[PDB]
Amino acid sequence: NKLHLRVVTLIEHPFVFTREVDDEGLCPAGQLCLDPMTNDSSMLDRLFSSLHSSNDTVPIKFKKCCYGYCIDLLEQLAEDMNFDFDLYIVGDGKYGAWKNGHWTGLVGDLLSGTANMAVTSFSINTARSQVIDFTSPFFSTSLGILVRTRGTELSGIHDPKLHHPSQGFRFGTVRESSAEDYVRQSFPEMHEYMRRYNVPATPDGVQYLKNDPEKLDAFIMDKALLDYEVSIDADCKLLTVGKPFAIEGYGIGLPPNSPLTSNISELISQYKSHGFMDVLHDKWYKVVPC
Repeated sequence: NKLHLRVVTLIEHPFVFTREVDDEGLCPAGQLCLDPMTNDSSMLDRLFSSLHSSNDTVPIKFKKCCYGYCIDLLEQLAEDMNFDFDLYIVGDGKYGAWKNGHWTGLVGDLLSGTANMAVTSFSINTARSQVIDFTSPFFSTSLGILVRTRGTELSGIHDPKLHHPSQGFRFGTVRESSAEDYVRQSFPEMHEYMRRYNVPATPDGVQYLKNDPEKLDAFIMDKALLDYEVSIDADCKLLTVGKPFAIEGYGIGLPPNSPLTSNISELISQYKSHGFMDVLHDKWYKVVPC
């Protein structure tokens, strides 16, 4: 009667966060997940088998507690579709792209049968959709540009400051991000310019902007993520600038022609129409005074 799934995720605030497990090895207010840095389904199998057994030998460093907007969404889908799940963090930290004759990241794990579903801030695009299923989007956003107060001002992606940058203007994105993919296709000169300034992960871009003085002048990523960073910055020193560009949607990813896809899209429609997605938004995007 009750199905068991393995779900893969990717840490991206405020959709998915991790904190450490408690003294008991438990996750109050979170979901136990593993962070084993592997794309090997046989390794994941043996780790989860050990985790559920009377002889749990899983390295304690692999155990984390996942929480966030998408974890709340996953819990609701699990209730409504009557499944429980194992949760792990994608080993390479990537959403997925075609590299060296294969798909990386979440895409790769879906195609190889290593995960049943991918739940995070997963940007739907044509390339990925040719090989995996996406549900209807549970979140709609766009690209944006994060800057420092009294620093760089931009009208948006078509500002001359970005297209023929002043020498030494430092702007970048996370390598292999949705922003990188957009700029590569739309503005090849800008894509090459940014290579010098791109960073390994979202927290790096944010931290570099928060440095006094800043180590980066502008950071291009999904606005949903950047607005979250602005909302929590204690000093109100960050802001997003410019008009929205590169409309994006987040969907749940499944293997191609999955029998789950239509069921999840229907539930997402209901959650939207009956106010649940608004509840999650208000929960994770709190207004906190400067």
